[PDB]
Amino acid sequence: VQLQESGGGLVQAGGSLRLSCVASGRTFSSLNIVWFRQAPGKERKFVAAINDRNTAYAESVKGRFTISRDNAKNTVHLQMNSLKPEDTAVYYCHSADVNGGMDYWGKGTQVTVSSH
Amino acid sequence: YAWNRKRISNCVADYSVLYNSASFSTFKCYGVSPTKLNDLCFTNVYADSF
Amino acid sequence: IRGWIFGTTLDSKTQSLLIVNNATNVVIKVCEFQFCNDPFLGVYY
Amino acid sequence: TNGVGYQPYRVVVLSFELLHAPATVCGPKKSTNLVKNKCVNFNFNGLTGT
Amino acid sequence: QDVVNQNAQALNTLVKQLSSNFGAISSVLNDILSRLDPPEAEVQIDRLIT
Ligand SMILES: *[C@@H]1O[C@H](CO)[C@@H](O)[C@H](O)[C@H]1NC(C)=O
Repeated sequence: VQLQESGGGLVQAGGSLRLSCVASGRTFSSLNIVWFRQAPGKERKFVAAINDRNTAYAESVKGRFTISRDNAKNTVHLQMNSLKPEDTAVYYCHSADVNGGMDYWGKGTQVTVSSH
Repeated sequence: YAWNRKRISNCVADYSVLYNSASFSTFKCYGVSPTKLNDLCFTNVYADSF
Repeated sequence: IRGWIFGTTLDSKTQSLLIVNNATNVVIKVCEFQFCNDPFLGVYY
Repeated sequence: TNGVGYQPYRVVVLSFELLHAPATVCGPKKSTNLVKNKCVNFNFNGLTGT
Repeated sequence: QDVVNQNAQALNTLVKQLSSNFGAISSVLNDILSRLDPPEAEVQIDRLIT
């Protein structure tokens, strides 16, 4: 019925984060996830999507991530590796069902990363 | 690309309130006329909101 | 014969039309069923 | 901030089929008493005629 | 018998030609008129007439 996105804490460059998009639903395995990226005040963009059989990343996160599925929980999760200070964005996650087109858009999580 | 298709059936549909309310910038009907909608009983109606 | 099963995947991924025959109810629950390999109904003898 | 012409428009399409099934979506057209043996302008579910 | 059958076939074809759209939305004049306003139903009536 809805999606909530929680996480996106304060970490260091090169660290690992664990962001989960738990969905209020009962067939979210069919509702494949898409991750979207928005810069702090600049134009939006996508990140990744585990559309069941295979995956698809973006140019900024090409292969650097380990996208994961939680089909037994109907939840999605993204693994963040080789994080950079230039990826300071607000990641999203969305899924649209096959039947009766509809959106379960979330809220967003900060991707603030320090540089030194 | 995820247009919401809703099933409308087994109810009385009053299209006059939609037609007379000029809040819409484009109320176009192709196979019928908007003024005559209040005299036809329809087999099945689809609503596609997006 | 007690009914028929319909669908496209029959593994709870997609919708599945289902029909059962009974003396009282003929429920046609259109749900997402994680169907078994051998859906069968047993009657004592 | 963008000018008129790019702003979001809420679009709803009322697709429907006529005469091809038992009609379930009737207009707010009040029923009248039935008459027999006289040439009349009948209107059954949209099947108008004389 | 051939004379009778020729006349019957001619009348049957002439009657069955009343069920052809000729490009109109419907092959029934009453439903065309009851569904569309006159200004746009003009062309459908014209196709049926032709
Ligand atoms: C029909 O179903 C009811 C319960 O849904 C059951 O009590 C009844 O025995 C069934 N009729 C049969 C098995 O003939």
